Amino acid sequence: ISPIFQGGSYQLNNKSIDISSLLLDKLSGESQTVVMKFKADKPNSLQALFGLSNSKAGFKNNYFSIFMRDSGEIGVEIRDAQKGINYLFSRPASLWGKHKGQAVENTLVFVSDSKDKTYTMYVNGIEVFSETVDTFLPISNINGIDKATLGAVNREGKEHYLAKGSIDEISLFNKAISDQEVSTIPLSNPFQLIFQSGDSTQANYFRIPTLYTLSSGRVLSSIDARYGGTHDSKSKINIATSYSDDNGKTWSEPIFAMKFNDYEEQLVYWPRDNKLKNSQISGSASFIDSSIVEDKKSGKTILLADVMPAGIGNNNANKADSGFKEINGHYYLKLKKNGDNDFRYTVRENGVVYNETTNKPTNYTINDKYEVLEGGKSLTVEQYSVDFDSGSLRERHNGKQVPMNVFYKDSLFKVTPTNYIAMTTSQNRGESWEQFKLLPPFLGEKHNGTYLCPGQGLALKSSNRLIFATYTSGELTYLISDDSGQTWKKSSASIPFKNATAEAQMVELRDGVIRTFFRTTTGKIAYMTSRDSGETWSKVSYIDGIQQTSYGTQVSAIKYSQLIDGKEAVILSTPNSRSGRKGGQLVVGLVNKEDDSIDWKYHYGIDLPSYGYAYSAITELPNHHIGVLFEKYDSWSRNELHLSNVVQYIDLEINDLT
Ligand SMILES: CC(=O)N[C@@H]1[C@@H](O)[C@@H](F)[C@]2(C(=O)O)O[C@H]1[C@@H]([C@H](O)CO)O2
Repeated sequence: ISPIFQGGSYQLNNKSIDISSLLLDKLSGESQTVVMKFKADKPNSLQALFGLSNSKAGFKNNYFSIFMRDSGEIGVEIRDAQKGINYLFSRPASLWGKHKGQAVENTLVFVSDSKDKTYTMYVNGIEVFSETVDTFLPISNINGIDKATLGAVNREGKEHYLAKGSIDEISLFNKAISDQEVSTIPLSNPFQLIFQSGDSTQANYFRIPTLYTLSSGRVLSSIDARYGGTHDSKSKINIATSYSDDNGKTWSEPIFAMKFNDYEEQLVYWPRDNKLKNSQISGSASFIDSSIVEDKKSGKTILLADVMPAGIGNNNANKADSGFKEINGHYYLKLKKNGDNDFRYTVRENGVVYNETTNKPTNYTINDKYEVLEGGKSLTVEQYSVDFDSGSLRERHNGKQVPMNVFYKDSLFKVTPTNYIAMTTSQNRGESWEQFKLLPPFLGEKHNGTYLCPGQGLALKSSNRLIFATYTSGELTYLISDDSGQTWKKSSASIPFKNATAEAQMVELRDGVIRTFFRTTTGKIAYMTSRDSGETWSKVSYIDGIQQTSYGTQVSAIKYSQLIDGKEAVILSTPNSRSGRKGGQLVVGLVNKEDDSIDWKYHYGIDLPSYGYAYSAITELPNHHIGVLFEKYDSWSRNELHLSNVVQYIDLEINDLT
């Protein structure tokens, strides 16, 4: 179908444009689609892009609007006082503002479907809400509509929600166009998606992106595939990976690096209302916070992540128990059997389940997938699915049997309810991943695991040394391997905050000299330095010139291969804001060879200071461009939970940054 109205190049400069004569007499039937290409790089706090209203005295609550906020939220109002209807649908973090310093043309498609009684909004090719109602209100059927307006809503003769921006194209259709038709509308996106809702992971949500450039030129990414909304563990979360062989232009369909099967992989629309948004999958095992490195000697890619047993997350993990029993300088995974009140078993060499109360081996073994065998025979448990059909979250058996795993709620043998770290490897640069193995405990029997710093590990350029940063109360705990991740030792570095989420990322400034940048509780990013390949560490310093919130955000960091302004360069990615996870920046620092101090010379704003920017990953692509995969929303805010397709990827050149 062709549009009933089509207009373009409207400048919204805090003065509404009347298009009533052009549009109102063309509106007919109860279904409509609005397609709008617009820019707003300096928006007002709250502004309407498009309005249909009754402008008459006494009818201020009879209007339809498409509005946005300077937070990047998009929404509609559909109001008719005579019908007693006041619909307000919206989603935070749905917009782009600027890319490479130029205003972005957002493509908005709003579908008002009378037959299905559903209102659906897409922005930049992403569905941001779809709302079905019992009593449908057609948008041009509001009582006494007499104004069609761009850049405001006329209420009682006055301009409300005045806009700054521009509408480069606007079309309306007297039809609810199909999802397939929507997908054919040309986009002008500054970004691309690597992981997205409906892909092979079947997770509706993603968090904690990583990026790493492999020696072959393949660029690898990992991520938390989060099923139960965007909540951290306890939940169901798998670790997924995807790679690009063409400098980030296209990406492979994701596969899993680490996955559990005690709960079904379900694509679920997690509730965002205040009553239910804290619904949390409570009986599933999960992985969370992954990190990647490449090993030169073996050629293997190595991925670590935290592992959480069923119903466990950082909040309820036993802080006083590693989950391992120490014997002669050997650590063995403890197990508790159905009906016992103690952990009376251990897993020894070749996966043999051993009874500690009698010092006898049992007829149970644990295979390499941490699954339980009896007499070489695989035990199973019944899988769970989740649903909100009852009006609240229900987790219930679904009839499918899956291998019994010691991390599962329903297992005959269960691990200590605490957090662990696991590693897996790939021999084919991320086309497949091995079965994961648990790392041993590093801080003794009676201390829970450290928390892996998501992002990249560090492969020292001049040796086979691999380092993964982790954190715990009062220190960074660097995990060091010189034998392709076969064995690990820790190097502890005290930090002057307790209770910090001290997510740390490292760069090699030069041979054997490592600077680590990390999140703190002070509002400033901190750093420390090693000059002996991670054996020992300096005291902690802080970066001036970048602000974080009190709780802080992950920072990603790389050593750029090329000189900038004749100097060695480090690039940091972080929000720059004292208020929230917003104002994303790449900050370019030039190294002073005299003392290894860094001058933070260039700040590149990823998008508007008010638009969301949280965890991020950065990598130098083989062509010397910079790839950035980042959470484009405030992942701390309790108002921005459970958003789909907000982890996004962009390509930048150094000249863009400087
Ligand atoms: C292991 C783990 O929970 N890791 C978590 C991460 O996956 C994040 F989501 C985050 C966070 O957004 O700050 O950091 C922690 C968590 C919170 O601060 C508790 O540390 O929320």
